[PDB]
Order: sequence, then structure tokens, then C-alpha cells
Amino acid sequence: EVPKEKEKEKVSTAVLSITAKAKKKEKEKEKKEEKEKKKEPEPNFQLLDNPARVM
Amino acid sequence: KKTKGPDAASKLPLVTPHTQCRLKLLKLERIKDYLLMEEEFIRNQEQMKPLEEKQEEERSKVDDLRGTPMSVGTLEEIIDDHAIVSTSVGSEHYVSILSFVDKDLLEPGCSVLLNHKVHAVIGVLMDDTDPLVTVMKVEKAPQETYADIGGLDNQIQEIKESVELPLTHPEYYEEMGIKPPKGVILYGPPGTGKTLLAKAVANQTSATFLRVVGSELIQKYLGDGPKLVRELFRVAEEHAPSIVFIDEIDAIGTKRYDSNSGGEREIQRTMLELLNQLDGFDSRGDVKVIMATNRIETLDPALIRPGRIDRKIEFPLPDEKTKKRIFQIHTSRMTLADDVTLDDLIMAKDDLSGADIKAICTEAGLMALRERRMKVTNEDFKKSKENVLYKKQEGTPEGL
Amino acid sequence: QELSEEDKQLQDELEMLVERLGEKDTSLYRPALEELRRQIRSSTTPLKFLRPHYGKLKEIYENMAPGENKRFAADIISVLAMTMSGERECLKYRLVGSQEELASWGHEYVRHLAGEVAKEWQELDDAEKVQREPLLTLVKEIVPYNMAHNAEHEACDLLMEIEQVDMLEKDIDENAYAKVCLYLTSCVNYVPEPENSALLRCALGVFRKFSRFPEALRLALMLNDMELVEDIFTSCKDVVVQKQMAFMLGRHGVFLELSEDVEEYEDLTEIMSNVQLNSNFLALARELDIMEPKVPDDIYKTHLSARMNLASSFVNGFVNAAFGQDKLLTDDGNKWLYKNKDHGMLSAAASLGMILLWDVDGGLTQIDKYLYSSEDYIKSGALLACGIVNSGVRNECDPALALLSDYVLHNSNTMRLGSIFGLGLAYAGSNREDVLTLLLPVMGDSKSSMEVAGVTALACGMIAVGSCNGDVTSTILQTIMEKSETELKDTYARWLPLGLGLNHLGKGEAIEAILAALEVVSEPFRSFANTLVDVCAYAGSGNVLKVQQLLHICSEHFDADMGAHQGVAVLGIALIAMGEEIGAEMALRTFGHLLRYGEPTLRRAVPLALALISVSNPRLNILDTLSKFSHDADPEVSYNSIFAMGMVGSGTNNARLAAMLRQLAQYHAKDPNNLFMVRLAQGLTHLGKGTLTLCPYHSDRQLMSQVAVAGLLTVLVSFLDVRNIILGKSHYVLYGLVAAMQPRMLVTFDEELRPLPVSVRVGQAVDVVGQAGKPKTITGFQTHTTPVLLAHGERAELATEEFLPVTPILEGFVILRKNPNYD
Ligand SMILES: Nc1ncnc2c1ncn2[C@@H]1O[C@H](COP(=O)(O)OP(=O)(O)O)[C@@H](O)[C@H]1O
Repeated sequence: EVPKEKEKEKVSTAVLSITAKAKKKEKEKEKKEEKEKKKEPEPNFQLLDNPARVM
Repeated sequence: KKTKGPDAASKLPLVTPHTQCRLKLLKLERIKDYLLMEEEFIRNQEQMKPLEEKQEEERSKVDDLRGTPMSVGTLEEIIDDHAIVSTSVGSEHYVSILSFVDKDLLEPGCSVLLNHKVHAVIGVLMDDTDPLVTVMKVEKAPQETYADIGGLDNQIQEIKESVELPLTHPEYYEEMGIKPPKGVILYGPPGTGKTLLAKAVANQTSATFLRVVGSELIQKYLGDGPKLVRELFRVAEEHAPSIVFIDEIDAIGTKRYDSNSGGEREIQRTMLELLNQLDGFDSRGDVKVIMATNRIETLDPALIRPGRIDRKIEFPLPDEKTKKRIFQIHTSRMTLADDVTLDDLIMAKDDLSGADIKAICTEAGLMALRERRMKVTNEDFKKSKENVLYKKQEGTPEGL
Repeated sequence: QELSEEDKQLQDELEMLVERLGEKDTSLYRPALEELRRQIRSSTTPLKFLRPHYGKLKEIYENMAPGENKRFAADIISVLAMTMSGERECLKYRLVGSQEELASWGHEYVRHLAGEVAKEWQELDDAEKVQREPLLTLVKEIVPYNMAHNAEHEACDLLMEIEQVDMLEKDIDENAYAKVCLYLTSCVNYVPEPENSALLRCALGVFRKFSRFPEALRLALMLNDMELVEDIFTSCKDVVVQKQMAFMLGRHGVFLELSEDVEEYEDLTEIMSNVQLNSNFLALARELDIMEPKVPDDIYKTHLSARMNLASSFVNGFVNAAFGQDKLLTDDGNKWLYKNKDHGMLSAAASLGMILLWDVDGGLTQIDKYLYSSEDYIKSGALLACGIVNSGVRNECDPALALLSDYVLHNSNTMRLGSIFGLGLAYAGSNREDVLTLLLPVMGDSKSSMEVAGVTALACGMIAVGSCNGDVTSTILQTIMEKSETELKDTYARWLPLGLGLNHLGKGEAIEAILAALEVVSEPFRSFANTLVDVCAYAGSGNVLKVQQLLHICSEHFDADMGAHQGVAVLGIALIAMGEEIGAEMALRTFGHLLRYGEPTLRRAVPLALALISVSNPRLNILDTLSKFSHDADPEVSYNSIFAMGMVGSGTNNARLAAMLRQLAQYHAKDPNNLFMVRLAQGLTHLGKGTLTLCPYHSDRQLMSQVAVAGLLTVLVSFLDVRNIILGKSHYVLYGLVAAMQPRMLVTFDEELRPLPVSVRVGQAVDVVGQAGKPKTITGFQTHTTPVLLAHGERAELATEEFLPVTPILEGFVILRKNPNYD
């Protein structure tokens, strides 16, 4: 009922040598500048009205 | 069948140091970064598309009508609406193309597709990649420049003037109403001649270049040695106006052979076809024919005449400074030594030509690499002289 | 394999020695290593034999007792690590080693040591400054060795890697400083901005030290630091250096405002003002016999209409520009403009001013009669002609400011447009406070139209180019805000970002504040304006990051049609790294792929960047590609290709290109829209009779003149969308070539400032030997008298060692003095 879909078409930049050397300088600057409800309680302890499709 | 080739290579030969240094390093980083950015540009343009419009109108109308099965055959003739195509095993079809028609790229004698069933041309293969009957433009517009050869300043100026009378200042003698394709008759010692090529690369910096060396004493009954070169210079006029370098055939193929009749038919055909093409009254075009030789004596009287073949140029032996310059050029790539032993190898030398200079430079590196491997081998100071002797100059029993 | 007999014997001997050194007792450890090291440091002034003993030698070095034995052991491990290096074990052992004289261990060792020192100097973190001093001391020991053994260029490499160009200055002597500085200048083109300014500053330091002020001014102009230019001009004192500085400022076009306390100040300000520029240019043109007014008709080759006649008048003005000798618009000019129709009288008069540019005295008198003309277009054209005349050349009394008094803010749109454009061309690079304080209030006028406001912004930008004029920027932003966005983003607000880019030209970094202030603008114009100002500010830098951003943004669909800023991105691609040959010819190849698979807007803008790469440089591949794409289906693409060919051939008189344009004229004779601009391209090719080139790269084709590139970029911004604007009204924007129009011949004076007939050798100057920072080598000596047209690829050189120039850079103006050895 829910697709959880994403259309990105995004490819990472391949900066390698001197762009990465500037990236190292960018690292130099960038350095400073659900368990209790899932273990036991499966929904099997419900009550149903008298019309109820049950095998 | 051939017009031009895609020149998207030879990425900036001007690497200024040509030796491993920071500057050359940094130039290569800029080169590689641009390659990265160009690839990223085109990939992002092709991927982040401007618009999604159906099947790009290709599979809807043309692709299906072209069909799955196809066969290739040459296209023979053209008529106003249909086209006359000589397909495989000597089949001939008269069909009008309308799907994927590119008339300019279709052309007679080119490979086109046939959709089978209802045999109609549906496309053309502009690549084809089989124009191999006579191939002389494969080496066109050689990358060699003026700077590759030095110490020949007088000859460089003379040949440059003789070939920059066209291109540069063509109205000069257009007003003088002559349009002379005189060409240049080059002398020179047999120890040179591929410089007759090096001095030709100065003009090869502009337009293309054709070469006919050794050819034959055109025993062929059709002759058509110079006549096919006439067709190829016509092709050169279709292209950028090229020059024809016929070194060693202006000598042998056009010899002042002094017998008259019963003389291999080149004297009848080749010389007579050479002067017809060298006369501007018969063939037009900015084509300049460079007739270079090492035997000035065998100049045929038709070739002797400056009236049709003007601009006689003599190539002399290099002087002391010219020897210094050529040795500097050839040893620049190899870093001969840190002592720069330059003048000792040429001061007493005489009758040493460009081919000998290149040979001794190569052999100096070979002898150093043999066992004396020392980067800038300290032995190079005298080993350059050791391999400049190298015997091999001339040898003929004694007779003395 | 059977090795040499003596080689095997020595190998076995060294095997016995290393076994002795690897024995248990250490009483024989010292003698064994004494014996060993002597032949270890033998071949460097051997290493093959100890190839498999890496682990054993490491164990011996570690086991050696601290002291002499250990530090020789570290010495041997270091000198052998150059072969057995899985890491910089040579430097770690050598830091542990003796640190005594290292240079005797062979050239190969010291150079491997130098490289490893550079690696560690880059590798060590900021907090580690203990071992940095020992590496610096080792560097200061190896630099003299490199200087002696002609290794100064790699010495410069390691010193710039360690950022020690400051002590490079102190160590280098003049006997080899010229090639080191040339090496530095070559690295300048590709180093990013922080170290780029660092190498520029150190290059100024070397030349100031060695009294090399003429080339130091060239480097200061590269640094675009007017304060440092003034400082170094004060530093130099000799009359010869003073007067060559004034030529260099005058040739660059930027007027230096100084005091009369300096000696010969009147001549210095005159030659900086280019007063004698026109007189010398006409004198050389007469000496070449190239003075005859070339008719546009026989340029057209008419051997086989109002707009076409206008184009003929424009190309006639282009050909006769800077000459002032043309009777076609002088005697019967009034008849020609009267015969002319609609909007073209303004451009015809401006074309007459183009003929009279740099001719202050003659131009003003011959335009005074047309100033009182009846038609508003003729009056506005006359005023624009006056601004063109005073453009570039500086004047003591500055007649343009007084002449444009009522017209500067005149209510009539056309009259105000002509005066404003004229003042912009005049005060281009003057940075005059009075002119700025008089034109910016005109910028603030609300009665003026949108295009009038754009022209005011263009004038302000070209006046305050590369000045970071804060009040100009604030007025620009305030005017943009006050103008409503809907009417802003139509077709003409594209001049305001151009003014911003000019005002912050060549600065960078600070552009973040401008774009942040501009962020309030809506996307369709903001995405165009911020990109334009960014690329103009970062022009001549080679920022691969900025250009790939431009490549990413132009890669978008952008299909109200905001995709126009893809065009300015295309122009920025060429603009960022048009500096050297690399970065322009692969940018060319990038443009080829843009045309190869690109949007209609992208292919509309590509020829503009193609022209920007190689204006006035007729590269064969460019001419062929532009000619093949001149017949594209898109009319605007054809228009841009036509103009691109005109620009790349501009000021060249290239005969084969002119023939190609004539063939294009025959091809496009049916359609006048392409026909009249093909004529325009031919007039550009023959502009100034080819005497004045249009490439904004001067001083040996490596200096960006801000005013010329400003005017050129204004033309290309107009040619982004001439399919609307040149067809409609912008017959005046083409007159921005005055800034980019500079003569390309040599004018030789002497110490008494008289024209010398000294002959020089001129020809192709391209690198032959790259072994070091050798000066560019010239070939093809076609020597003749000093007036010689200097084109791309080819340079000039003095025929003999008899006349010493003030600067080795041989272009524009130069003073030649008698050599002491002249005989
Ligand atoms: N003066 C020179 N300067 C630089 N290179 C040269 C010079 N002379 C010859 N060469 C190079 O050496 C090669 C052989 O030259 P050349 O003597 O013309 O050959 P050959 O003697 O075989 O005809 C040429 O290809 C040319 O590139």
C-alpha cells in the first residue's frame, strides 16, 4: 500500500587529486568551523464482533 | 569519399618544461581536472535531460519503418526523388528514401542500408571505414613546427616567403594577375633531405601535406603517377590547399637523363605531366609543389626553368652555430650533462648533417644506457665524442 | 643468470661483511660498518647487492648501540631506503641519523631526500612544529647545492611545497634569478588563489631586491594591487625606470594619480595619459603606408537596404578607427545620416567617433559641428562619439566631463544614453570620484527606462572596474530592489550583474556577501546575476570547481524560461581560465561537446565563449568549427557563429578568413539578417587595418587589462541575446570594443624620448628547451624596422646586443638605450 519511492538520478562527484587536496583543507576547516512494543505484543489479543471471517 | 577527420585529440602538446617539475606537474593537474570537468559536464547534460518527449520521435515513425533486418550496399546514382543504389552481389535499387534521409551524408559510392522485404534504403553508414585504395592524406598537416629545427634562418625565411605569397597577401599578385604555383626546388647534401622535410613542416603549420618519395619510374602503361598526384592536389584544393613534397623523385623520377627515346617512358610521360601540373595556366589551386633533391645536376631542363618552376632554394651544410643549435635541440630531451659539453663536439667537426646529429645523439644515450647508466652520465662528456666518431662515415678499401 | 666475475666477487665480499656485521658480538660491529659505508657511498659519487638484506639491515640498525654506530647505521638505512622504500624510511632513518653534511652522498640521494622532506613537510600536522625546523635547516642546506648544480627549479618546487619562498628570496642570487622568476610566473597561472598571491608577492620581492622593477610592475599588475604598484613606483627612482613604469601604466590603460613632486612628472603623466599614443600610431601607420581609408565597398568585393548601409558605415568606422582620416563621414557625412533611416544616425555618428578615437584635439573639433545637429539621434551619437574619442586616452583637463554636462542626466532617453555610454568609455579605469559621484545619481533616476538604467550600470561598472566600489554596489542593489521583479526580468536587467562583476573583477572570496545580499531576488534573474558576478570576479583564475558548477547548472533542463543563465555559465566557462593556452583549448573542446550534444540555448551561447577564448587569434580549428556551425538551423546560433568568427579574426586582416566571410556573404545574400552581420564580421576582421588587436591579454599575452575585458564582456553579454536586442535597438552596445582596442606594434623611444628606427627580429616564439625556466625561444627572424605587428604565437627580439630595452617584454612601447659595449 505504500511504495516508499525515490527518483534520484544522482551520481557522486569524482574529485580525485587537487580537488581532494582542497578537500583536505576543507577537512582542516571543518574540524572546528520500540523494543518493548515489538518483543512481546504482536496484535493477536484482539476481540471481534459476531460477524467475523475466521477459519 | 573522404573530406575530414574528427580532430579531438592531441591535448595541448605545450607542456612547457617537458621535464618532471612542479610547473609541469601543475599543468598536468589542470589538464586532468579539465578532463574531469568536461566528462562531468557532458554526463550531467545527457543525464539531467532538458525534457522527456516521448520516444524522441525516433521509435514512433522512423525506427519501425527502417525495420529490424538490414543489409548494406554502396549507393550508385542520385535522381530527383528516388536514389540509385548498388547493393550487395551487384543488385541495383531505384528507391526514394524518406525515413532518416541525410542527403549530404548519403553521396555516391557510400554504404547505405536496405530494409529487406520491400527493399528500400532506410539509412546510411557515414562511418563505412573502407576508403583504402590510394591513401596519402593519412599524414596530413604534420604537427612539426618551426621550432623543431633551428640554425636554418635564411632558408626558413625564403621558404616562408615562397609559401606565404599565397594565404598571406594573396591580393598582392591577384592584382598582379599571375597566380604562380611555382613551387620550390630544393638542393642539399645527401646527408640531409628529411629536413627538406623539417623545413617543409614550417609550411605544414598551415593546411595539409602530401608526400611522394621513391614512387617508381612509372612503368605503368596508364602512367598516371603525376596525373594521380594532380587528382590528389585537386583533392587538396577541396581540402585546405596542401603542398606536395616529392623529394628524391624530382631527381630520379624526373632525371635529366640525357637519352631521348627508348627511356622507360617516364621521360615521355612523367616530365611532361610534371610541367603541365606545374604550369598555372592548366591547373588552379593554392597547391605549392616542393621539389627537393640531393642531386642538383640531374635537374631536367623543364625543371631547370624558373619560368614555370621558380623559387630555387639551396640547402647548405650547417655552420658552427647551426651545429650548436641542432645539437641543443636533440640533446634537450635527454639532459646530456650538467657540464654542458657543447662546443668541443662540433668545433673541429666538418661535413656533419642533421641525420648524423640525430644519430650521434641517439647513440650517446644508447651507449650510456648500455652499462654506463648514471642518469646524466659523467662519462657523457667524452662518450658523446666517442660515439660521434662511431666510424661509419665512409668506408672503401684503400685506393690510397 | 651469470653475472660479472668481479661483480660476483664483490657481491660475495659484501655478503661476508654484512654477515660479520650481523654476527653476535658487537666488538666487530663498528669495524664492519666502517668498511661497509665507504663503498656504500661510492657509486653515488653496491646498492644492488644489499637488495635482499632489507630485514637484516633493519635489525642491525635497531640493534646498534646509541651513538656513532647507531647514527651511521641510520645513515646507511637512509641511503639504501631510496631503493628499499615501502615508505619514507630514508627520512625517518635520516632524522634519527647524523644530520651532518649530507650533500656528499650523491646527487640522487640529496634529491630523493629533498622530495621526502617536501612530503613530510606537507604530511606533518599543524600541532607538529618540532621536526619542522630540522627539515627547514635541511632545506636551507640543499638549496645552495641546487643553485650550484643547476637544480634551482626543483629547489623552487620544494620551497613552494614547504611555503618558504620568503627565504627563497634571500638565498637566490641574480646570476640565476631570471629563470627562477620565470618558473614562478609560469606556476602562478595554475596555483590556486592563496599560494598564487604568495608566489606573486615573493616574485615582487625578488625583483625589488634585484632592481628588476619593469618586470616587477608586470607582476604587480598581475597581482592587481594598485597600492603595491604605487609602493614599487616610489621604490624605483631612476629616470629610466620611472618613464618605463609610466609607459606600462599607460599601455595597461589605468591612470595612476600621483603628485608633481616627482621628476619629469609632466612627461610621466602625459605618456601615462597616452597623449602621444595617437601621434605615434598615425606616424607608424604612415610609415607602413597603411593610412589610405579602406572603403567598405571594396572590402565587400562588389564585383558581382538601410540596415545594410548602416553595417557598411559601421565596418568603415571599424577599419578607419583611431585614424580620424575618413571623408566618407566627414565631407558628406551630413548627407549620409540624412539619407539614413530610423535609428541608425546615432550609430553612424558613434562610428565617426570610432574613427576619431584617441584623437582628442582633432576629434573634438570635427564632432563639434555635429554636436548641434537637429535630430536627437544624431545629437546623441555625436555625444557618444565624444566619449569614444576621449575613451582610453587620458587628458589633463578631461574635456568629456565638461562636454557632457546637460546630457549626463538629460530627460531625453536617447541623449542621456549617448552621454552615459560616452562617460563610461571615457572614465573607464579612471575610477574618478567626481565622475562616479555624477553618474551614480543618474543611476538613481527613476524617469529613465529599464535599458537606460542598464546602460548607466554598464557605465558605472566599466568606470569602477576592479575597484570593489561599495557605494556603486549599494546603488546597484537598491535600484534592483526598487525596480519590480516582473518588469526586471524581461530582457534588459542583465547589465546590473555585469556592473557588479566589473566592480569586483579579479577579486573573488568577497562575492559571498554580494550574492547573499542578492539572494532576496527571485530565481529567474538571481540565478543569472549571481553566476555572472561570480564568473567575472573569478575570471583569469582557472577555478575548476567554479566552472564545473557552471557545467552542472547548465546541465539542468531549465524549461518563465529561466534557462537563460545557462548562457552566462557558458561565457563563464571560457572567462574563468582564458589566461593561458591550456584552459582555453580544452575549454574549446568543451564548447565543441556543448555544440555536439546541447540545448538550443546552450548552442546559442557557445560561439560567444569560443570568441572569448581566442579573440583576435585566428586559430585554424576555431575558424573551421565556427564556419561549419555558421549554417545551423537556429538563427541566433548562426548570428553568434558569425560574430564569433569576426571577433577571433578581429584586428588580424586574415586573408583566408576574409575570403571565408565573403563566401558566407554570398551564402547569406538572400537573408539580410545574417548578411549585414557577416559584413560586420568582415569589418571586425579589418578593424583598425589590423593595427590594433582586441585580445585583452597584454604584456606578452599574460596580463588581464580590466577595462578591455570589461568592454569585451559587455559586448558578449549583449551578444548573448542579440537575436532580440541588436535587431531591436542596441546598435550602440557594439562600441564597447574601444576598451579592448589596443595597438599591437612596437614604438621605440630613447632616453630623450624620440622615435628610434632600431630594427628587431620578429617571428614565432615558442618553447624549444624546457630543461628549466628558460626564456621563450624565438624562431624565424624576419627582421625589419621597429613598427611591426605583434600577433599571437610570434614575438620580437632586438637584432643585436646594441640597444638595451627598459624591459625585456617587447610590445607596445619601449625605450632603447645605447649599450656600454655598443660600438
Ligand atoms: N637543423 C636541424 N635542426 C633540427 N632537427 C633536424 C635538423 N636537421 C635534421 N633534423 C632532423 O633529423 C632528421 C633527419 O634529417 P635529414 O638530414 O633531413 O635526414 P636525411 O639525411 O635522412 O634526409 C629529420 O627528420 C629532422 O627532423
